[PDB]
Order: sequence, then C-alpha cells, then structure tokens
Amino acid sequence: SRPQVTVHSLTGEATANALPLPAVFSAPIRPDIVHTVFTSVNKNKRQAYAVSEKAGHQTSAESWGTGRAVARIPRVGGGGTGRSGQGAFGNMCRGGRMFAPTKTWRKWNVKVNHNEKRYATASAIAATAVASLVLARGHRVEKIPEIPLVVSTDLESIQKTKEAVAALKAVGAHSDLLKVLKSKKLRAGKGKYRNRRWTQRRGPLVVYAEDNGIVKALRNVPGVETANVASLNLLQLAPGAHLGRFVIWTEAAFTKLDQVWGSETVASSKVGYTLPSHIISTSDVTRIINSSEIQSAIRPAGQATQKRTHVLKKNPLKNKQVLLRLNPYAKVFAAEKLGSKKA
Amino acid sequence: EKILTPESQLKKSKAQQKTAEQVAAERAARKAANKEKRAIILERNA
Amino acid sequence: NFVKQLSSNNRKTRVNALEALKKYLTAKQFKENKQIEFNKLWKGLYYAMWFSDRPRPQQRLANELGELHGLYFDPKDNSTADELTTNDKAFIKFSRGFWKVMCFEWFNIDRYRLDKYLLLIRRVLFSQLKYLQSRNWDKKLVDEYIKKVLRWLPLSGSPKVYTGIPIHIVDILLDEWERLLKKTPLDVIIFQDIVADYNNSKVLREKIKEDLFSDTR
Amino acid sequence: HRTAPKSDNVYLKLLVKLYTFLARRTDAPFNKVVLKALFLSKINRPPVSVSRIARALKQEGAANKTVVVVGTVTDDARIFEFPKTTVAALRFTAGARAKIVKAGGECITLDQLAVRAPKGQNTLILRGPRN
Amino acid sequence: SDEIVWQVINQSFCSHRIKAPNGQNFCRNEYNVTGLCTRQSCPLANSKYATVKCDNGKLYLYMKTPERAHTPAKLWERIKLSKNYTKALQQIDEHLLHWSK
RNA sequence: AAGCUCGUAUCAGUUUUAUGA
RNA sequence: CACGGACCAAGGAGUCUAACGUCUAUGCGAGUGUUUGGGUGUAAAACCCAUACGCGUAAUGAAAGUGAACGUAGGUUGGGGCCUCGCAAGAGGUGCACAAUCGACCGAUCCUGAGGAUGGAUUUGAGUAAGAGCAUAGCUGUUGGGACCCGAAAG
Repeated sequence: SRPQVTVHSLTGEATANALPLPAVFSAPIRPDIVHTVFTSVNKNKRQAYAVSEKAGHQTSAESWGTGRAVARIPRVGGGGTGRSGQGAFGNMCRGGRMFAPTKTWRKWNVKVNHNEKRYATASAIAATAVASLVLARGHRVEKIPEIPLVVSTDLESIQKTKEAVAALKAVGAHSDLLKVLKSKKLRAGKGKYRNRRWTQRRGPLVVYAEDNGIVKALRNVPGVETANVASLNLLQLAPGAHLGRFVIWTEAAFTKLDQVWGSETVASSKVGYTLPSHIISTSDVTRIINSSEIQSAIRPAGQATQKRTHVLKKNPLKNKQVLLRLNPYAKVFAAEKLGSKKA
Repeated sequence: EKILTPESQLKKSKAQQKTAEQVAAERAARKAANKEKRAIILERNA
Repeated sequence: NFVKQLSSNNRKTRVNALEALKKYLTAKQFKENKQIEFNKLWKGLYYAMWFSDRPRPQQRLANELGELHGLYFDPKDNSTADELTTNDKAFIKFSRGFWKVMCFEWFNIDRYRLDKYLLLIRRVLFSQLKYLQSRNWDKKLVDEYIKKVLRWLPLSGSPKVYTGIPIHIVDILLDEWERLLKKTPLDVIIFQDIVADYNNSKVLREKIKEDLFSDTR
Repeated sequence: HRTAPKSDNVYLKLLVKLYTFLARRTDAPFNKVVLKALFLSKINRPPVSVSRIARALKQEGAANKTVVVVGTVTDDARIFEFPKTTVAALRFTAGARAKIVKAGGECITLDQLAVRAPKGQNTLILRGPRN
Repeated sequence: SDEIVWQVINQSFCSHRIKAPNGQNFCRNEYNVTGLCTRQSCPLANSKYATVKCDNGKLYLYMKTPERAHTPAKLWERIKLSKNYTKALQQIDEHLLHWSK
C-alpha cells in the first residue's frame, strides 16, 4: 500500500473521500521506450504520396549521338516549337524525370511489439502523476490543488460547455487553458496551405470512465482532449514523445484504472499482461550513496579538485632556494667553500 | 523549543573528526619522519 | 479504519486521527490481539511522520509518536512480581510493529525524508526501553524484549534486514540510554555475541567494533 | 577496453552511476567486475537459467551465498528442487521470479545487492553459456 | 523520483531551457536561484529548494519542502525578509539552518 | 571492430656468449 | 600529353523496395509475434482479442528405429571473483563462464550368431553437458529489381 489520492468536486473543495493509488503510477518512467515507441506510432496515421508514373516519360526524345559536338543527353525531336532539339529524360534536364521517383509502396506504417507498446503508456501514465515532470513538459500547473488531480464523477454529467469549463476554472487549470488560446499561431510552413493553417499548445487531457456528456461538453474548449480510460492513447499522453501530459482524472476513471492495468492484489483485464518490474529498487541513487550503509564501508575522500604539485619547473643550479630542497648539504658545501679547496 | 542537527549531518561531524584527528596525527608524525629523513640524506651527501 | 485517517492527504484529519488513536490505545482491551492489525497501525503511523518536512513539528511528531509506547500501558498500575499481564504483552507486539515497518521501508525513504525517520528511530528506541516498566529493570520482560529486538533487527545474519539499520541503533543507543540518567540491564551487548559471529555483515562487524567498544561506558 | 554502456535504458545508467562510484571508492575488485560487466552487450549478457543457479549452490560451503548474475534469471521447468537462497540479477522472468519466491529465498536487484554487499562479502558471480 | 525527473529533463527536454551560444543552459523557471539549468540548481530535479524573489518591492524568501510534493499549489512557503540588509542576511541564515551550503 | 584470457616476463629489423658446416 | 572549363542564376546524381544476413538497443523469455481478421472509436489513428499459424523449445540414422543420471548431470588441473589468516607481502579454501585431459550415457561402429540374443573391439558426433529464442527498431552488408547519374551498334 501507498499514500492515497484526494478527490475534489466541481467547486474545487476537498471531499472527505479519498482514493487509493492504482500503482500503474509506480511503473518505470522509461523516456527511452516512450521515444522509440512514440516514433513508430506517430508514423502510423500517415498517407502515401508518390509522383505520377507517366510524368517524365510523356516525351518522345531521341539521343542525338556520337561526334555531334553537343552533349549526348536525349533530345526532343520536332521543329519550330522551341521544345525541339532540347533535353528531356534525365534528372538534370528541365522537364526530365526526377531521380528515382517516389513510389506508393514505401513502408509508411510501423509494426510495434504489443508489449513494448503497452509498457510505453504505463510510463506515460506514471509520469502524468509526477508534477515536476508535468511542469517541465509545459502545462501551467502551479495552481492545481494536487497531483494527480482527481475529480468527482459528476464531471461527466455536465452538458453545456459553459458550465464544464467552470469545472476546470474551479479545479484550477484556468491557467493551462489560457496557455492554449493565447498560443494560436499561424503555421510557419507550406502547412499554411496544406490545411494545417493553425497550431496551438496541448491542453489538459480529461479522463472519464463512462460518458454522460463530457465528451461533447469539452469538444469545443481549445486543446482539451478527453479519453476513455479503456483506450488511453500514447499520442495524447506523450505528445511529441515528451513525458507527462497534465491530466485530470475522474473519480470513476481512477477506480477503474486499477482493473485496467492491474496490481499485486487485482488481476489484469488485458490478457496475461502484467505491469513491468523495476531493474533498480529506488529510482534514486543519491539515497544509496549518501547512506549510513555504503559510507561505512569506504576509503575516505579527496578535495574534489587537486592542489597541483609542481606547476612550473624551478631549476636548481640557478635559484638557491630550490637547490636547498634538493640536497640540504649545499648549505654546508658553501660555508666551507669546497669548490675552492687547497692541498 | 529548539532545533536539532539532522542525523546524517550529525554523523558527518562524528566521521570527519575520526579522520581529521587521524590525519593531523599522521601529518605531524610525518613532519618528524621527514626531518629525520633529511638528516639521513645530508649525512649521505657529505 | 485508522490507517487511512493517519495516511490522509489532509493534515487536520491526521491530527485528530492520532488523538483518537491515543484515546483508543488507552482503551486497550479492544487491541489485545493480532500482530497484523498492529503491523498495520504502525504502517499508518509511518505516513503521518512522512507528511512533516518542516524542521520542528517532525521534531514534535516523532517524539509524540514514540511517546505512544508510554501512554500505551502505563506503569501507574504497576506490574510488580508479575509476568506479562496484558500491559507488557501489548507493548512487545507494538514494538515489533515499528521494527517491521521500519525494516520494510528503509530503501523507499527519500534523501530529504531520511532525516525524520532516523530521528523517529531514536525517539522510539528511547521511548521503548523507557517502557520496560517505569524503569528498565524488568527481569522477565527484558529477556523477552531482547528476543523481540534480537530476533528482528540486530540479528545481522539475516541479510533480509537493511544493514544500515543496526548501524544507526549502534550509534544512538548509548547517547539515549544515558538520556535515562550508574548501572542497569546492559546482556544488551547481543553485540558481544555477534562481534563474534562469522558469515555476517563485514560492515557492521567493523562498525560495532569501532563505534561501540571504543567507548568506555 | 569498454568504457560506458551502449544501452539507452536510464535505470541501467543509474546502476553504472552507482557502481562506477563503488568501483573507485571501495577497491574491492568484486565491483570492478560487475561495473565492467554492466556495460557488456546483449549477446554478451547471456541469460542464466534458474537451473544453472541450482547447480551452483551444490558447490560446497555455498549454503549461505547471495548468487549474483548481471544478466537475466530464466525459469526452468526441468528441475523440481531449489534451495532457499538470495538471488540478485538485472531481469527476473516472471516465471523464474516465482520459482524463487515459492522456494523461500529472495529475488533482489543489483542495487539491493550493492547495499547488502558493498565490498561484496560472500557472493558468487555466474555467467550464461556464451557459445 | 527526482533523479528520474532530472535525467529526463536533463536530456530529453525541460521545456524551459535556453541554449546560450556559449553552450551554457538557463532554466527560466521563475523560481530558481541561479538562472542556469543545472542539477542542484533547477527547482525541478531538486526537491528541497529555496530562493529569493521580489514581488512588489517586497523581497520574499520562498522555500519548497519535499513534504509538499503531493500538492503543487501549496508548494512554495514564502517569508518577508526585513529590509535592513544586515538583519536580512541573518534573517536568511536562520531559515537555511542545516541545508546545502 | 567486438569478444575471451591476461598485464605480463608477452616479445624485438639489436648486440653478446654458447654450440655446427 | 589528353579530356572539361566564355560568364552568371536555378535545376542536377548511392535512392526505394524484396529476399537474406551482422552488429547494437528495447520488450519479453522456453517461449515469442495484436494490426488476415473481428470488437470498439472522439475514426485510415488510438484501444481491445477468439481460433490458428509462424519460428524456436530434445537428439542420433541410408530404406526400418531408438532416446539421453555410474554422476554435487564427473574425475583432476587451472580459472574472474568471494571467504580464513597476515599491517602488508603472501599462503589456504571454494571455484563462474570458459580451456585442457580422463570418461560415461544415447545413437552409429569391428565381431561373436541366441529371425540377431549376448559379451567384448574401438572410435564418432552444429549429440546431452543442466534451453536462447522470438519480434520490433537503428547502423550497415550481399543479391534482384531502371538501382549513383548521363552516354552505344540494336531487334
């Protein structure tokens, strides 16, 4: 057993009821897998494109030949047209065939391991309960009264959008929606004319367990994606393969979340699946090292940065002072003169 | 009332002094061990 | 329950929850039995300690928590020439709780939280002992308690225990034994028996032999 | 000479982070084995059968030994009998993990191991069959 | 954890770093002490963490315990700092009692 | 380039002595 | 020597795919692979999964067959480590992977001939020593595709 999460109601006050932690939230937060899983999964909702099979070969051009004092590129026949006697066929040639034309049967979709895929989302979900992780991902969550923010199930019932944004204002995401909204920008590409004209920031994900008009309530309010706890996307959770979307859960969703994934106590629901195990015990190292344990079986430390010995080469012969550190006798060699010795 | 040292930080002072009083005893017995060393070298050079 | 009021995210319910527990522990007859309900109680009282990272109410909370072992069975009634008459028996389980919980949770405590739990492990071993009765001179209690400390943490031959844990008792016992304010029931130096033992923690083996026996007392 | 791990797994980089520290500060050459071992590639971290663990404790006087394998412990159905022994590794296959729990002993991580055995007192390091 | 928040934000994106031409990094999290994004300097990795901010002319010493990690709204815990720089430094040293130098 | 054993007494575009056509 | 270059702009050449590999990473592991399909969806995404199938998990042979414990799945020698003693230097014990030698079991040999029993003759083995695989991705190799781009006498 862990701590236990408080649930707030749609005025923003703490109700005496509090839910246990599901312990999907104790999955490994593997940013490595989230990346290598996201990437593939992001390429899956893609269309083909190719260039026209005919185009480039829709010319009737002939290679002029050897010893004609012009380059041997296939040149169009005809006369009086100005397209006569000129380069078609060849990647260099204007109106020629583009080098190795894009075909439709490029691999566009990407096959993932179903386990890997799942691991990902667990990590994703975990990181969505960390706050700091969420603050670094974006998401103005300085005013949300706790993470993970779990909300009373009467959130689903709200019909009119107007009221259901006031569910969020009271909860505190007032800021996160104004992060979006204010962020509306023109796309900076040719995407201005491939129907990608706009782009704004990704708001809160809302997670309901069963709909009573939440999906429609929020479908307008910009950036606010909702998801049924039974699905739960990677792409909504790790947007752009950055861990930790800010997530509101509903009381009902949160409770079911245990069934969906499974713990030590409960089963699984996904068939023969188990949440993955840590290859460490504590995701912190500096508790192992600044221990009572390890620091008891250890040779002592340095200064972190050595006091350099011998920086510059003082030479004896000249400099008397060094010629006394090497060989103390030379004081005695000089009081007796010794170089100047009579026989 | 009044505030105490943390128990890790309290242990530090205990195992700094187990080294600091150890080291200054090692150093001061080396200052004499090199004074004696010097005198062996001087008498050898002569 | 009590665990969930003690492991609450709300502060003001964890204050009241504890006071209610104090009244409840005083009530005493209800809690006569079950090692596991005791174990749990301790687990509950762990989370309460963890919610205090301010510097001087964790200095308040740890002492009050240890203080439990006292209020829990008071020597005003006084067991005299007597065995384990459900005051003593209650204490000997409630210790085992703390010492299970704190053995279980030694890894999982975070760097900036470790300050507390060490202070708690001091206050507790002081307020344990403190109840060996009013004093520590309890011939039929002590040898039982030396079999419900020895058989759980100072054993070391168990690798299952976290060898950083005894190391801490090792340092602390003497500075808080003399927070008793001479002779008593010291047997306790179980340490002599294990300094001793081969096939143990080469670390403790040399941490006792340097920190314990260097001091004269 | 192999320097730092080619792995991307950040929990493994956390181990190295510890063992590169324990290598240079402890000077028990147990550590300088494991820390070098951690880096090794995935064809040279071959999996250790729970069988090859059971064989290794038949070895005399090794009744009280924390067997360590930097690689993975795999389950085996062939062997019924298994000693009550503490076993540390990187990966415990759910199967194996169980096969050690029911027998009594513990399955423990390299950092659990690093705590209990800092210098590495009373350990045994096994390797999976390379060829 | 934190050692698992760091190495994610450290590389793998702390969406408020500025890469100076210098190479240097700069956590623009309106709360950190040194403008630089560095372990034990970022208020996101580290869990105990103090700073001074101003608000009006009022300079507060915000402090962030690790108790309060559950509850991101009551995260910081501020203090008006006198305004005689002499008492103010003593004011500071009081609260920092037993932290990282 | 990776892996394994070593980290050495592992050798060298070198001289010498010793022993043959 | 010879070939190219009057100048300037824009274009302009190791690509994609299929088979088959190496290596590294990740997931799981004696298993492993959801995505032909069905269920579901805020809809070419995401989330779920029945039955099968694929590759691996237990070998020796040519038509017919048999089956891996004398065993801490060995006897020694080393052998990373670890343990005892020593301030150290060392010595002593235990020995992983692996290497070397002695072997054995299983199948197959050279015979003995009670259709081939039984005992000897000796070796042999992508043999067992007591599983490492499966899938996805990346860097890359080989081969086929117009296949780095441009250029031929053709039918």
